[PDB]
Amino acid sequence: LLSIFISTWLTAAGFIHLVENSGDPWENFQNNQALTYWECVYLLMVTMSTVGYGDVYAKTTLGRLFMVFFILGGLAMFASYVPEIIELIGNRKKYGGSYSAVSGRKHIVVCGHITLESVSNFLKDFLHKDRDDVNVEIVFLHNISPNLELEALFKRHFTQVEFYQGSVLNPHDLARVKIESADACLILANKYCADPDAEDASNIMRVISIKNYHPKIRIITQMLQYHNKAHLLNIPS
Amino acid sequence: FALSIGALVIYFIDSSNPIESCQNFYKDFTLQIDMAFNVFFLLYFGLRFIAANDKLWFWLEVNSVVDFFTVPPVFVSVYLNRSWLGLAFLRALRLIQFSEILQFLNILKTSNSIKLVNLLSIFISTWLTAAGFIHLVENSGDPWENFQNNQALTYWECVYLLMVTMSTVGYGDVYAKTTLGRLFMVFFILGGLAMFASYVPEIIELIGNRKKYGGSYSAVSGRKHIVVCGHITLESVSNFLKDFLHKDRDDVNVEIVFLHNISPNLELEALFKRHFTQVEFYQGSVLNPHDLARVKIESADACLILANKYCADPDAEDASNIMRVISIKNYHPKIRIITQMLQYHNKAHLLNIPS
Amino acid sequence: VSNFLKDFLHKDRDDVNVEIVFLHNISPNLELEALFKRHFTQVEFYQGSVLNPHDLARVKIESADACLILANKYCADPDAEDASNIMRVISIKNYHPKIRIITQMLQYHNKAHLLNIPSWNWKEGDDAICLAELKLGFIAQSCLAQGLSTMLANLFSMRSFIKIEEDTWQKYYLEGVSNEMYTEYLSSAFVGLSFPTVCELCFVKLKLLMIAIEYKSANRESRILINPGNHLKIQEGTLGFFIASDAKEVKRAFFYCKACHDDITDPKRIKKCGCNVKKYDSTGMFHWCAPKEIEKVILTRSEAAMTVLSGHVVVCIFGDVSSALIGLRNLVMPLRASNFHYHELKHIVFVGSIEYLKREWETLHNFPKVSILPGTPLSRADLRAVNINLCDMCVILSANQNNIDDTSLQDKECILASLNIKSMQFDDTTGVNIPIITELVNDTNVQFLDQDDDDDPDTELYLTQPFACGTAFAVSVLDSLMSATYFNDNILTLIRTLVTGGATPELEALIAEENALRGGYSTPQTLANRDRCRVAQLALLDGPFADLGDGGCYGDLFCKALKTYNMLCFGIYRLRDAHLSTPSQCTKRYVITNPPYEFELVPTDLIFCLMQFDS
Ligand SMILES: CC(C)CCC[C@@H](C)[C@H]1CC[C@H]2[C@@H]3CC=C4C[C@@H](O)CC[C@]4(C)[C@H]3CC[C@]12C
Ligand SMILES: CC(C)CCC[C@@H](C)[C@H]1CC[C@H]2[C@@H]3CC=C4C[C@@H](O)CC[C@]4(C)[C@H]3CC[C@]12C
Ligand SMILES: [K+]
Ligand SMILES: [K+]
Ligand SMILES: [K+]
Ligand SMILES: [K+]
Ligand SMILES: [K+]
Repeated sequence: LLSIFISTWLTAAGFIHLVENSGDPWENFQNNQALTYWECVYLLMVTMSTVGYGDVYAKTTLGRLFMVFFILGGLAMFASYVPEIIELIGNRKKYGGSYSAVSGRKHIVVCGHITLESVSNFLKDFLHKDRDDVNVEIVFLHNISPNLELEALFKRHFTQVEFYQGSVLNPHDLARVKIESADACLILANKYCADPDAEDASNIMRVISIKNYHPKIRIITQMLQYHNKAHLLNIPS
Repeated sequence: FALSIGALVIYFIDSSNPIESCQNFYKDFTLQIDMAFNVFFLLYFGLRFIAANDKLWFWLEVNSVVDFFTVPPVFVSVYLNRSWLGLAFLRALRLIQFSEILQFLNILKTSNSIKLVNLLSIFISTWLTAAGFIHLVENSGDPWENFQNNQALTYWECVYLLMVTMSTVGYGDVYAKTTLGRLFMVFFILGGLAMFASYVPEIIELIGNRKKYGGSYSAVSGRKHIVVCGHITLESVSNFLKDFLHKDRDDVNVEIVFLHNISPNLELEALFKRHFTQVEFYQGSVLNPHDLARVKIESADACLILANKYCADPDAEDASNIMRVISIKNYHPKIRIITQMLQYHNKAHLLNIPS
Repeated sequence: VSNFLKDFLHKDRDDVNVEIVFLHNISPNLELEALFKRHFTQVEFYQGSVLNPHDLARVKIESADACLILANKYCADPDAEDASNIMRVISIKNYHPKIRIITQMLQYHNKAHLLNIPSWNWKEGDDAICLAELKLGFIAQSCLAQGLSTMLANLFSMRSFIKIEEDTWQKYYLEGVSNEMYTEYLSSAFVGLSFPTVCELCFVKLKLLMIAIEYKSANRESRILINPGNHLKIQEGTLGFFIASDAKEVKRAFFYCKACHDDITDPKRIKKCGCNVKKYDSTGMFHWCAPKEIEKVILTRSEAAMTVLSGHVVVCIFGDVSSALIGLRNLVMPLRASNFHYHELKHIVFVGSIEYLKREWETLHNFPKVSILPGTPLSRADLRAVNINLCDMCVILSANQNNIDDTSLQDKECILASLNIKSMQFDDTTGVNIPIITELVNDTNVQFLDQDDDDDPDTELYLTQPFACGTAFAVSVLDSLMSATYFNDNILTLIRTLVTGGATPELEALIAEENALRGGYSTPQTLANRDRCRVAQLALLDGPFADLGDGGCYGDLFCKALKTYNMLCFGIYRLRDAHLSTPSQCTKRYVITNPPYEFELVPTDLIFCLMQFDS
């Protein structure tokens, strides 16, 4: 794209330079304008950005005709190439990247069923005004992008709460949120599910993944059914 | 329409003359030709008028009003033996019907091309008539100042001025100096911006939605290709490409062409872009022989059919894969096929195909 | 829409100045938009509902020539779709009672509701095309004589003629596809003459094949008579149905006069210058038996193996306990017509899920010889237990008319079933010679049923070997019938009276009243009503026409059959590899509709004919 833009710019400038310096053929070449090539490059750039200073312009009839056609063609080509410009701009990631480990600042990784109500209750109790000053940050990890209410809640606590899109079962995402240096991992559960046993198995598998990545981390999990917690004794870590 | 074009050319020639001058009708035959054109237009107007269901709505038709401002000036000119430039540029509006003429001549058939020709014709006609208005006003001068504000602008310089203005460039080398000229330029800027804003949706529609995975595979000489179809998702394609395109694998000049009627998502698009030098994708169905011809299945080395391992009914998936095999062998019976089968009892159906 | 526009806006169709306006409250997708843009000079679309009178006023329904209502063939509940279409008919007739309406009906029992609308005038052109009834009647008549469905479909569909110079079968076949069906008023010179005499005169002199007439009486309404015997005489102003290549030549039947046209033999020179036990049902037109429970017809595999079935019909069904009903009665009613003797009736064996068949047995338990083999059509054991190698016809039907992610995949079952039967081996030798009819949702799949073919993939439906041989039935041809119904309303009536087996409106009313077939004691009136004509095929190997079939002309056979046995021959079912000098083992045959007088015969030919009933 850059090469085609530069090439058409340079060739249009050269053509305008030739036409302007040559003069009108039917008037015995008495309409010549002493324009250098680079002044014509400057003229083309000023025209195609729709600025139009008017300090330099084409005076010959052929020069003006070709400037009109160049304006038409340039607008048409830009309109045609807009979709490629949008594609190259693309869709910027919003919740990518990795957590930055601030020295002297512990962080807690929160995962599981992350929605408005559970996060709101946990943040309401955790970040209390009467709570003693604790230098602990909270990092949420979840592979469903937050909605408007969750985004507003995160923006309200933007100085202490970060969010990232990823899966706990993926070790790359675990490395992204610096789980190897987290003080603790807190796993929330979906209290409103068709099958509590499936949710319990999913949470136990998340515990297995986290303890596989780093066996020394502290984990606090939510369990729905009582008989499912015995599975946690089957994990050696 | 041809006579309208001729009258427009007559106006173009006449614009290079003083805007009001005495002349003899019998001395120059160009004025006679214009008179014949105008009386033909009057006859056509009368023919339309005598066969009009509604008088008022026909009276407000753009053809009627453009004929109203053309032939009475030429009548007064031939009666007074003196010609004034007038509003002849309005004849350019007769170019709007140009697309319809082409249709009668059966030159245009598709609807999109007809709409494009209509849009180009309306743009050109309004450009030319606005330039004509500006030229007339600028050369005439202000009426209340005894026409002492005349600016010697040719018609084509006014066309250039309109083009430079409407692209929002504005060199300032040529501009309107009279009061009426500046007023008309302000109104023209307002109207042009409004019309462009109104016509943006049609511009987007004519640009349309460009196909992303259409077209046909190009057969590179000396380069075999393998056609892969079936259940194409991230995991199956990732595993197959991981084993097939191994770094330690011996150098093989084989390309891979995927054919699938569901467009890929972001992960598949990224995976295809990573292997863009050896992997191509196309949108289509194996059961459609046109899509089979698109991917050049008649010259493929082999066809590989992947199965959806994760389905409610394995027998339905097996039947679908067997039917895909039937379609491929119907198109080209000599191609080699490697398929994935879910259930063991379903593969006996493959013995029912003689190919 | 694609099928309807393909048949309606045919290039070979005569110039008609008719525009088409679609009204639908779902916006079209990209493919429909492209199709509309392709026909933008003749097709318009509007968003609205038929049930809204404002939308009806928008499309100028008060000045429309006709309203055509298409049905969703692929729905969970056919009865809901039928009720919706009937309500649309009610709305349209409420807005304008004088408009002509042609509607599509899914189930047969739902069309009686159309008689409850006072504005519904059947005599003025209002018609309902029942998809299930017509399709299963076509299949049943093809069971009686294979290839009849192809002949009928080519007889009312516009087909472009292609000239073939090489000696192939497509040449002989493409000759007949040109034929069409017309209706004309017989000339006053034909009054007082028997039907065979007029038919022979039309065939020899005017080169027209007259199939049926419309007989009027004071006691009853007008009734279509298919090839009546010599006892009947032509009355005044009787409509006749002709099969002809050109529409202009049909007028010769109306302008014929013996004074100045009998001397001339050339049809081109003809001008307009005149000069104790219940065995049948209440109406006596169908075989009837006392109702029996489903337990008395279910056969186990061993029990079906013990009995020997030969010359029977095997209906393989891909049913389900939740799938939509297909109305199997419309398949069994034509096969149980009263014009067949009891010993000529073909045993019917249904192979499929018993859960589906229990829902259909309520309308099938009054017919004499019907058996059930619970199982699946895809098992070779069940097909061997039912003697599939000795059946007269195998009919593969798919009840699972539910929508699938891919439209073509809807035919995944039946095709495999066909490919199973063609691959079986038998010993006293292969399944390729077993006659099979398969319904097909997609036309593009028709070439999947045959492998011994050289058809290129862009071959049209009517030129493929499975279609030309009658071994495949495509439902899309019914979508053409509606268009053929618009230009002529008698075509549908003739097709119904030729295909369904003779369902009189009195029987329609009785079935509407009771939703069942009622038996009745035999009376001379019913026994007289029994005498009709039936579709049959004849071989020239050892019949009375054996000598004439060895190189003779078709016209001599036609004249001799019509003069002697009152038999109406209207087509040749000809072995595909008959024009080749080298011998072949292929038993496939194709359809030649209405061959000319000078057409040559070969001993390996079958003749379509209309048999009279005799006792
Ligand atoms: C695709 C491209 C290359 C084709 C376009 C033709 C171009 C290159 C031609 C056509 C007419 C030509 C002009 C005609 C007359 C003259 C006068 C003389 O002093 C030479 C240069 C000049 C000013 C020419 C420059 C080049 C030119 C504009
Ligand atoms: C729909 C359109 C046609 C109607 C608009 C009216 C236009 C055509 C009228 C209204 C005012 C008029 C102007 C009024 C005064 C003069 C001064 C004199 O030298 C004649 C031309 C000129 C400059 C006129 C040109 C035509 C004009 C602009
Ligand atoms: K600008
Ligand atoms: K400017
Ligand atoms: K500017
Ligand atoms: K400026
Ligand atoms: K036909």
